[PDB]
Amino acid sequence: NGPEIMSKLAGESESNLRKAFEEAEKNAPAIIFIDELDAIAPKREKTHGEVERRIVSQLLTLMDGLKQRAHVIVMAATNRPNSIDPALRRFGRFDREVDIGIPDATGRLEILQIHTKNMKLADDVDLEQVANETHGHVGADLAALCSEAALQAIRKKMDLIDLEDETIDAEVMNSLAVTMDDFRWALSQSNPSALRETVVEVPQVTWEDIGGLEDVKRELQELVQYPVEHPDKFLKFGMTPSKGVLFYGPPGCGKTLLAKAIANECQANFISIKGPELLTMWFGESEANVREIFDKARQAAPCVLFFDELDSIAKARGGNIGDGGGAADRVINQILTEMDGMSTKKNVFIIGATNRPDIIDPAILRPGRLDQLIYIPLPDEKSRVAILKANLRKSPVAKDVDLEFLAKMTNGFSGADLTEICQRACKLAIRESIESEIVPEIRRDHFEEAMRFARRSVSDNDIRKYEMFAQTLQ
Amino acid sequence: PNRLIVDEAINEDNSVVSLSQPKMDELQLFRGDTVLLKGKKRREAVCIVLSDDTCSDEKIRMNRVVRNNLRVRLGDVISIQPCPDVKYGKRIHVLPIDDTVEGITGNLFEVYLKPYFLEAYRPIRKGDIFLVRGGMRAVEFKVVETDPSPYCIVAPDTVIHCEGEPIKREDEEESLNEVGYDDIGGCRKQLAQIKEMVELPLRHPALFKAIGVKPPRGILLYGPPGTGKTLIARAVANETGAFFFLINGPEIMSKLAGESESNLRKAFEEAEKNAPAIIFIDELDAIAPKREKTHGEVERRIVSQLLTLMDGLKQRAHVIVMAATNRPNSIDPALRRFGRFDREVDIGIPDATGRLEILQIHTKNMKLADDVDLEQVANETHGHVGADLAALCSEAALQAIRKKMDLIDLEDETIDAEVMNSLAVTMDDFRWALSQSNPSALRETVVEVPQVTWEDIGGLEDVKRELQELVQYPVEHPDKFLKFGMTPSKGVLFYGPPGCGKTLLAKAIANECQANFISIKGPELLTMWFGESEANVREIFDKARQAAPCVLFFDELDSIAKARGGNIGDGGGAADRVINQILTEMDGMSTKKNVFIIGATNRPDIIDPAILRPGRLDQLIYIPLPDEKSRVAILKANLRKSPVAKDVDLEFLAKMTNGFSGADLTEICQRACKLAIRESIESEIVPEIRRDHFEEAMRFARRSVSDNDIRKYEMFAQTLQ
Amino acid sequence: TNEAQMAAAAALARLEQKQS
Ligand SMILES: Nc1ncnc2c1ncn2[C@@H]1O[C@H](COP(=O)(O)OP(=O)(O)O)[C@@H](O)[C@H]1O
Ligand SMILES: Nc1ncnc2c1ncn2[C@@H]1O[C@H](COP(=O)(O)OP(=O)(O)O)[C@@H](O)[C@H]1O
Ligand SMILES: Nc1ncnc2c1ncn2[C@@H]1O[C@H](COP(=O)(O)OP(=O)(O)O)[C@@H](O)[C@H]1O
Repeated sequence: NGPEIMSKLAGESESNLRKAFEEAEKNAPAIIFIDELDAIAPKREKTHGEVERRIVSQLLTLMDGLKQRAHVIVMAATNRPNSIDPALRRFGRFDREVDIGIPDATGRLEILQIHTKNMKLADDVDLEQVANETHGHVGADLAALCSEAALQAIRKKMDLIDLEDETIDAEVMNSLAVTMDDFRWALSQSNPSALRETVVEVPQVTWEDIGGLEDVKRELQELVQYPVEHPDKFLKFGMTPSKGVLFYGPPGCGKTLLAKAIANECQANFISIKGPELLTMWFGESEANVREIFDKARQAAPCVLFFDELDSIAKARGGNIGDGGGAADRVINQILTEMDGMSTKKNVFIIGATNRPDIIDPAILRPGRLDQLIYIPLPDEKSRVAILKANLRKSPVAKDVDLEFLAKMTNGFSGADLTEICQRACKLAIRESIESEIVPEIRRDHFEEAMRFARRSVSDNDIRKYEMFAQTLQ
Repeated sequence: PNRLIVDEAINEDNSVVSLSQPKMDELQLFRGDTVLLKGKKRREAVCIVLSDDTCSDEKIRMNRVVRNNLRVRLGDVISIQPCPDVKYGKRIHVLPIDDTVEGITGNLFEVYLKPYFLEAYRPIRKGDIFLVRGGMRAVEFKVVETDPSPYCIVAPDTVIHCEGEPIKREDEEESLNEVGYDDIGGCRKQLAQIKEMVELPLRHPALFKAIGVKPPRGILLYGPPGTGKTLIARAVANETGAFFFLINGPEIMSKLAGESESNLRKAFEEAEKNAPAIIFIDELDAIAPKREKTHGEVERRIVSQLLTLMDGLKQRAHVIVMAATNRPNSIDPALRRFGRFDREVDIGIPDATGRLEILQIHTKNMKLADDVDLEQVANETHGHVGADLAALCSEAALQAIRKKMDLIDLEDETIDAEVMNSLAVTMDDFRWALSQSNPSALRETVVEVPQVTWEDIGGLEDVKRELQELVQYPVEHPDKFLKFGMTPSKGVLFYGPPGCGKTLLAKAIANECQANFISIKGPELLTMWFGESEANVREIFDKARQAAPCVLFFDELDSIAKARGGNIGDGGGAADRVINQILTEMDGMSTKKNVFIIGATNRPDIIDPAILRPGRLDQLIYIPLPDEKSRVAILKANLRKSPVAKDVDLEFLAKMTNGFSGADLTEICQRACKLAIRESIESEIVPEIRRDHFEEAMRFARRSVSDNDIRKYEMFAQTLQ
Repeated sequence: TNEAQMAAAAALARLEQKQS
């Protein structure tokens, strides 16, 4: 590990590193694990000391010596593949890389189950519920979470039994159950170490969660699955598979869910880039970070890289009128460059979404980029019913609630607007339930009252704007 | 039987122990009865049991003096029994401790023991230690001989004797002037959090080494200098009995290459040999600063050496390393990774209540005059930390001392106890010291529970209820939100005319919820925009998480949109640098951190619509100009503390001020006060604010919100339907 | 007994002075 080698004096750090390789050879087959590699051999441009420069060169020569040190494999751990001397990653040496990433909701449940194997849990403990709440945690944080929950349970009993001796009674610990209240307390004390890290995971959104859009669902399967499920037909007919599709249409119609649902069915990692991230790069003149986004997509492949609010910068530049320049800007140009350098053989599919297609840099729509365009309209009557059922799928809706009549009334509503009705009715049911303790279901009265405030967010002036664009594309 | 846990006391009185009423009936004793407490090494203490409404049913609350007499520590268990046959004594012989009476001479009985014993009816047992404060000294005494035995109550006719040499302190008896938990004023929440983390593995080491659950190994305390980071570390070690080893940056960095690394390693070896032990590293940023900020071989090596020593704590059982820094991000990020320093506590700056507690602590030995009001001082000492309040008390003491010493002219090697004992520090000496003191945390972020309550806000009855639903229900009734599949709102935006109470609403709900209030004002959002330092938004939202539960209030949310031209604007759109970072942080924030975001704007028509989407400030509340019944309530609230004459007709004023905002009604209240002050001052060259003062104030006060601006808000509210 | 009752009145009075 870095600290062990770097804490030594000049002439001792290089010697100890050499000895480690000699010991592994004598005991071959052997694995040498170098943790905190960035502390031993950081990028050369970031250091000028003689000790740091020598230890970089010494590690490089020891790695090259592995041509003779048969059956010795050297593994290393770093935070970023570009924090270390690029020489280490050249043919030979450290020429294989694996991206461990951050556990997803399923992995977090598995980690919680592992670090509770020895713990007696009460019947009210639900580790899946915990795994869903522990957003941004890594395994080290879930291990600390289980430890803190255990200690809270221990304190509650130990202060009551008052048994102080040299050893612990096995029966006392064996009958100690950790309740959900102790996990909830530990969750309040835990502080995730990866809260601001990029989240890359297979989305839990499935096609059953999206109302309507039956034809788009089929089209996306043809765009995303066929090039890899039936590659021999594309070669046979000389077809060049599309690299991505742009969604356009009114806001709140399911553009994001479509990208997630196809990523889920394909079991591909979903990478979400939101408007504020594209604006952050534009505002701070840090568009170079686009290269790391597309490189992450390659690392996580197969994956779907979704660029939401693709017009966020065009709007920030004035949108309807704009400024003194043209459609091109700093961030989109880096997106265009990375797409041109990306091969379809990496199984990375690019999806965009915009609420204002009339101000998207036309370059993104040329062959080789987001050449396919799908219109996502406001849901029709049969779709709005499906949307209400999907949004209420987990709610205790009373049998007296007529969702077909509601769909008829909400003629001009988007899917997001139907959700506001669903959540507003839920809020009303909660308020009444809480008051009854100072109710078992969401009653028709709650949905009827919700309709007093819910409104369509998409006006007819904006609907025509989308129709005119769609008509241009045939 | 009758075995209760030893807890902390609120009453400092050395002869009083607090027990909850149900234990008075189980022990069959009456309120104020005399009981014995059974401690360790066949020792006991006699005290009077009183009841209160704060003691836990299963705990006994006793101060440091009683615990030391019993040779017990917080968290232990002692037995309590009544002793109704206690009688009075006639003779008590008390001698001072050699280690506490130094440099001071005089009649110890008249100064210390007489006011302590006389008519106090204290129980005393042979061998008891007790502390008497006065004359700016803390002098402890031991009782060596009494006529009755083993204990008695001192009567008004009991004679107190004191002859012989001072008593040499026993090696197993700690001085009562050592740092303990009762020396810490504010930041009680942080002290409790730390105690939970450290007291269990230090008091019960057999628990952790016998189970698969590992203890915390490293706790990083952070906050401005002078906030008690070292004071806590010392109090913890002294209260639990763990061996305390002190490290500080200057001591390690002043050494040569090969000596600094060796001395740091030795510190860990010494703690292990004396385990359980606490290693406190002050000025950690001076030892292991962020690597990107240093390139020297000595600084790089000492970072690596500390990291390896912290990792060695897997074998160094029962050793906890605490560190103090100014900022959690000033040090090598490696230190904060799993293990090492993976627990953090934000000490912060004491609030008005904590500052009063600190002033009371650092005046325990001081004789204060009847005109001294430490609560008034605590309210004036904005921006001060405990180190500054300690200096404030010292400066006030010295000013009082100089005034008397220059008059009595007594110069000798020792000081007369009577001279100091009769020296009272007046409010003028504290006010003088306040003018000389200079707060060290004047520009630091202020995070505290607001003193604004609902009684301070006139009108808006429906908004008050709405905030309770938005802020309290998601955490008081979480099972209903899960049951109905509801996603709690993350925040609300207030919009409406200026001066209608938008800020008070955010403070009042934070107060009722007992949550920390963080105020971000227009100039701060503009500073980040103008200086292209919008990255500082991440630190604001991270502070909200650190201080949770809290309410993070963004006032003047349109300040940048207006700075960009407002009504016309510039060549861009609604988005800007600072609001974009706010949007990013909100999206990454979970409702499980109990952080509620509130915004306020006077120009909702120019707020970036992104902030109003689900997941952001999706709720919108309109705060109108107050109506007639509200304006009366506003006048009464603003005048709540003013000596308003009975002839002032506040309902009549409310009828006239039809178009006034709450801020405009305040100008009337303050303008009338100014007029009353002017007349009062002139009368000395008046006892109340007269109708004439309010009538004259009405000659200048005008509505600040015109009808053109009222419609602007109504049209927006209509757009929201 | 009565000496404990006299201590009771004195302890209660000092507690009220500290709480007020
Ligand atoms: N077709 C649909 N089926 C089900 N829910 C929908 C649909 N369209 C919109 N919604 C609801 O609207 C919300 C926003 O949808 P999203 O696709 O995120 O909008 P956008 O793509 O404009 O950001 C979702 O949470 C979803 O509940
Ligand atoms: N919360 C507090 N309560 C009481 N005294 C305090 C508090 N915070 C600071 N002080 C006082 O201020 C001083 C703080 O100095 P110290 O603990 O050495 O801090 P530092 O680590 O910054 O050197 C001490 O005299 C201490 O008694
Ligand atoms: N409803 C109200 N009740 C009592 N005082 C009010 C009310 N509205 C405004 N005020 C007075 O106006 C002043 C400014 O209020 P504030 O909420 O700070 O304005 P803003 O939110 O526009 O900054 C406060 O000091 C308060 O005394």
